[PDB]
Amino acid sequence: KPHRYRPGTVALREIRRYQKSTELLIRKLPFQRLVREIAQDFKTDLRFQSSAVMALQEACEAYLVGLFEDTNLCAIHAKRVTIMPKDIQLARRIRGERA
Amino acid sequence: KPHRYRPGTVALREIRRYQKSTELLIRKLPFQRLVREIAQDFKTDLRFQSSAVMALQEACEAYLVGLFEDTNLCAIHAKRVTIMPKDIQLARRIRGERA
Amino acid sequence: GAWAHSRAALDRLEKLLRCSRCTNILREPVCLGGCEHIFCSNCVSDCIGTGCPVCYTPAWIQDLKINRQLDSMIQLCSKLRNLLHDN
Amino acid sequence: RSRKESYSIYVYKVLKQVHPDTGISSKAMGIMNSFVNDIFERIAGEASRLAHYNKRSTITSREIQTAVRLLLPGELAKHAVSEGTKAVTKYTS
Amino acid sequence: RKRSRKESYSIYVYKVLKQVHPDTGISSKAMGIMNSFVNDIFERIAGEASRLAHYNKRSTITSREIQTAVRLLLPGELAKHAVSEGTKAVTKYTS
Amino acid sequence: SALKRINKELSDLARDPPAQCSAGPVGDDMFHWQATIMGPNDSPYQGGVFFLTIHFPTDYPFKPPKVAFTTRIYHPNINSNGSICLDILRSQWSPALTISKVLLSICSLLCDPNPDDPLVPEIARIYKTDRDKYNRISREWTQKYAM
Amino acid sequence: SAKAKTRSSRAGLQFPVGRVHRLLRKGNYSERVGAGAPVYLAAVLEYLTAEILELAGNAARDNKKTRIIPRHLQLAIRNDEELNKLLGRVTIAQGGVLPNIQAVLLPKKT
Amino acid sequence: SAKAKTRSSRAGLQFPVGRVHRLLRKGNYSERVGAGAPVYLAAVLEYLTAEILELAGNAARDNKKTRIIPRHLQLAIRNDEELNKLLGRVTIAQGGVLPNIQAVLLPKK
Amino acid sequence: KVLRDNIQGITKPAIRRLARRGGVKRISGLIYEETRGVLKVFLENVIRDAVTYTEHAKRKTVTAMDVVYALKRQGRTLYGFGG
Amino acid sequence: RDNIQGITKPAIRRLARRGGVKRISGLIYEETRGVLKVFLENVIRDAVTYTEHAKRKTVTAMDVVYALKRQGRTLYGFGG
Amino acid sequence: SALRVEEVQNVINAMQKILECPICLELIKEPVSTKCDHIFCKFCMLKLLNQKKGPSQCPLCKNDITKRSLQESTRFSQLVEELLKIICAFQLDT
DNA sequence: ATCGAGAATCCCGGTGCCGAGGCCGCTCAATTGGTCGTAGACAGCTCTAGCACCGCTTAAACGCACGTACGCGCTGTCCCCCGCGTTTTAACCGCCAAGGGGATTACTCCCTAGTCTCCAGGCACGTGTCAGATATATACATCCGAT
DNA sequence: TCGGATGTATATATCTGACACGTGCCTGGAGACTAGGGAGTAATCCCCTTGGCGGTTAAAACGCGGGGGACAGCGCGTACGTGCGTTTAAGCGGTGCTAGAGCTGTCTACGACCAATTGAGCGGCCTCGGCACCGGGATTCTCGAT
Ligand SMILES: [Zn+2]
Ligand SMILES: [Zn+2]
Ligand SMILES: [Zn+2]
Repeated sequence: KPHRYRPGTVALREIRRYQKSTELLIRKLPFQRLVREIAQDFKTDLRFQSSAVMALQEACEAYLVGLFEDTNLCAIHAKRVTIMPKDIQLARRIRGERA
Repeated sequence: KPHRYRPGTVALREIRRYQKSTELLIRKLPFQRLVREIAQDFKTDLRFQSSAVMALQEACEAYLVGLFEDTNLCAIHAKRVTIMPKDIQLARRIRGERA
Repeated sequence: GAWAHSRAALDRLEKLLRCSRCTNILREPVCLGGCEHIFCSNCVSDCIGTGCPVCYTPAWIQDLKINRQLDSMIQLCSKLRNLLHDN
Repeated sequence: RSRKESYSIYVYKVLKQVHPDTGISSKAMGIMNSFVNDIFERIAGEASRLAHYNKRSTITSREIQTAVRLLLPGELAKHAVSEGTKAVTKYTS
Repeated sequence: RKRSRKESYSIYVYKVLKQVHPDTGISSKAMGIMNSFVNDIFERIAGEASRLAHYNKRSTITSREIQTAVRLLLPGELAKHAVSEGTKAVTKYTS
Repeated sequence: SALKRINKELSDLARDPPAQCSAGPVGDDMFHWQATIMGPNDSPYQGGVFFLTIHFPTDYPFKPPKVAFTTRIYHPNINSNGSICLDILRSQWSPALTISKVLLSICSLLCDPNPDDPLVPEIARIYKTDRDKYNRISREWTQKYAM
Repeated sequence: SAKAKTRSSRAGLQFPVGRVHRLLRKGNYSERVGAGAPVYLAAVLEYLTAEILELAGNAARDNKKTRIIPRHLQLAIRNDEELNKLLGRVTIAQGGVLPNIQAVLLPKKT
Repeated sequence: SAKAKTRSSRAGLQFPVGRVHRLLRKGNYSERVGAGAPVYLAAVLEYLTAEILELAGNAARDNKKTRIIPRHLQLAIRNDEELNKLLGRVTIAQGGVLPNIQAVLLPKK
Repeated sequence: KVLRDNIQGITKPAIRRLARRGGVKRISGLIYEETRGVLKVFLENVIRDAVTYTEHAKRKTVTAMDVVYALKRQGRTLYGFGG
Repeated sequence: RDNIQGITKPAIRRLARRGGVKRISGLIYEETRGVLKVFLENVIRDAVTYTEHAKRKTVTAMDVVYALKRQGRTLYGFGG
Repeated sequence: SALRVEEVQNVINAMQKILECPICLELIKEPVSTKCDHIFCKFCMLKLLNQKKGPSQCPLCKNDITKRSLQESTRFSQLVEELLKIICAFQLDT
């Protein structure tokens, strides 16, 4: 039979890989399109400096990474290892982002 | 047999009572002694305006009440109704008071 | 007689339907939002930049939608006025 | 003695316009003083950073207007700008 | 036309570096971060000292105001060492 | 207050007769309703005198009423129990509507059958395949249960 | 407005305009304080005070009291949504809290 | 110490004292700026910079790289305690994050 | 005039009342020691700053405004005691 | 339109891995897109307000940095 | 003759249908407009608004109705009492 | 327990590129010297409020007994994420072209700071009176055991 | 379902002190005038942002098999809520003392302001070494086989 790693080993390998590096993890062009779409609803005919889009992506990725850490602690608190929607909602409530 | 309410009914009665009123819940004199004890370790021979002690007690009671709300949400998340030390610790970590 | 009571009753209505600038039978009435004032569409489309010329309240909406209910009360009044004159 | 400044007389005036009968307790008046002072600091402070970012040296009205758009949440923002604009237009002319 | 000049703390941070690690360079992106950090800390201390001098109805930001702002802004051990360095520099300056 | 609203509704329906449809109570009980409609020609349901039973909640017009047809009607949605999957009658009910509004709206829904959300399989399927025989079958059922 | 009266009246407000002008000058916010800023800022402050006082008055009338007390201010601010988000971090003295019990704790209804 | 030189060297630091003096004056922080404040402020800023650069230089030596990059600044700030408490909210661009796997997730015998 | 074990003056029933206002229905026996430790840390942080304002003005009395300023700079703004 | 769908399923998983998450429920992905959109709206809303005030038509890096700062997300590395 | 006042009653029958609440279907008790310039009674509105925790939907056309958004019109209140006066004179003189 | 095949990861040497560190010319901001108005330090006096104490009343804290709701562990089931191979979509990159608008310079004028004079807006202070707290006595809603 | 026992809302007299209002005054706000510099406007220029190929290929989408985790159910034994009798000290009122906050007057040493000037710091150019990359090899976890 061909080789297969057990479920969970590769997940741990990826955790070590992405915590070791610093490169951005969202694809550049799809994120840029999203920023422009949101901006058109506030003011038409806007232009963006290239560094402005980069600053938005750095902040967004840092925020989501920090949020996933808090979400993981909530899952472990309930004696689970799988994060679920109710875990994110609890984290955001205690942080004060949604009262 | 004499009358006895079941466990939990009186607890709910007290919740309604204390959420309806606004009076301070810590006894005045024991809290005042605590404030003076802590202050002596920073600078000897301090005096306090009476309004200064009250401001400290208002802030402290508001902080603990807010903390107990977050603690309750953590207990319910774990399918419990009893708050425990590990519930407080999780709330404070996510709030960012102890990293 | 001759429905003189109606004419007095009718005229009491139109004293409530006066443009705050045109002061006449207000045609295509419009309220620009943010205040109680209603005018004629002709005399406010110019003053949209400076806001309401009575309240000094700024204009809230760029277009000038015409209130249908205030439209209805005027054309019905004219038909009521014409019928009450028996023409 | 010494002389203190406060918004007591003015808060009471605004009250008697929106509720011609209800008074207001002393402790509640203290809370309103602190609230007015706090909001003044926020709006003024934000307007100062705008003037400094744009290299200007004058807190005009529009600087106050952009600060109000920043601080106050959505629906409150649309109303306070309208109220302030109305006051300036009436004051000028 | 000639481009207007933009000030920065680049050369001064570089001097401080060569004192602590006389052989380790620093890359441009790392330099931007250190530059932004100095600006942010300057703003915190200065703004706190301004608020502090206005509470007591003073009109002057003396050195004593900066000392109390540092005590209010930094954690325990950092506050203790930074106050020491500041006092040393001021007394060496005036004498 | 829904009772008072329906009293003025009856009074308004009295001072303004709707187009070939009538309404009434179920006796002396007010929270149910019996009505009749007559067949439109812009629809496969002509000639059918259609009974409508209607039950109202307590907060009319806040929550939406519910209806049932006492006819087995060859409709892509209206089942043998006469219930209709109508979004403006369950989930999209705006508190400004009245009974005559929904009555003409269902007359229109009768005028234009909707096979998008079905509850009976065969009617909607034959509807979405063949119009001539659907018309034939629809008219036949209406004659049986109305003439 | 042609009137040569007190600037408060000439703007139609109730809050002082001269006092706000001084506080903006002596406060070290900027070197030059335009002549338009105090009227605008006084108007904004007056509007916000009217909002909170109206809501607080409603709550005091509900409790059949004719005199606003700090508890009514806390009730008015937290029940509203935009006013709560503006004063999210503030703590009103003698304010109590909002009466609410978590749904899971209520007795076992059938 | 008495001298007629640049105020920096006279105070014995590595930072401008004139530039900090001008920034405290033209910043609307107060009406008058004492003559002793810029020296104190330049000293404090220099001390904080020296701390962060020492720790970051260590972290770069650890990776056998002879030149600091943003990654090393992030490591030196999070690993320390007072510095991480001072820069708690700040986000370092291109900084990565500390390697930290929760214990419960690790494999088990 | 030294003082001892004053934090034990924050009694079990007092902590119980605070939890009740927070909507808590059932309380584990170990909460009380945890709460006392948490309460003390909060006061140290606030009083440290309050005393620092008092010292700067060369006063010996901590005023209400001193405490209000300390709470404000911690992001715990307090209404009702001036300022 | 529908450009929120460009934040694909593998991209969200990668971000979760950096946060130390080992196993992920299927519904997380749709939840994450919604929370991200709310965050962007708030920052861009403030950024454009600075742009309009300066009478500019290009959103600058400084606009974003100032917007993040006033929300307590201070960002180092793009000036300021 | 034909009692042509039926047309007059036809006119007055059209009067209430513009000056009637579209929710509680009474005479406009205390008028309140919206951004969309739709008129209501501010009791059927507050009975419509308090049960929703967040923005509501206009009963006729649009979305995003809020207690702040509405404003006390008091443009039709005096119209309503006028309309009753218009009817009242009819029975006296006919 | 163990050991062997299979992937994965770490280490090392050679090659190539482009960015960091240093040099040079030059503008302009920091430095020096002198003058001058005033913010602030310091002594002195007042008298407000903080601290200490003492006796009394009674509300709250406390220690104890008891019974039961629930926290925690074990088991079993099924279903839904994970790993992986294959194919399909679109990001990325290198390149070229156009022109919008950000940045800069010169000019002009009107808006705000600074000064002096004058007077009424608002504040401390004193006083009367009714809104609300209290205390008694009811009606009424709710909980719980036993049907 | 049901009648008890218990806590809670409601209604009424009554009594006190906090609130609302009148007064003297005084200090800060308003009004008239002058001057200077900050900001608005016009013109320009060249930087960089949008837009578009076209080729490659890393990465996303899809399908499938299965195994490990989510979750419900049961049970058991300890922890905690409720009630009560007892003990402790908080709260209150009243009194005495004075430490220190607060204000006024006087006087000077410190910082602002201004004109000349000259060197530290910035813009631009350029080159070589540190780091990125790639290929091959050593080794090291992992899983299934017993
Ligand atoms: Zn108007
Ligand atoms: Zn007109
Ligand atoms: Zn109505």
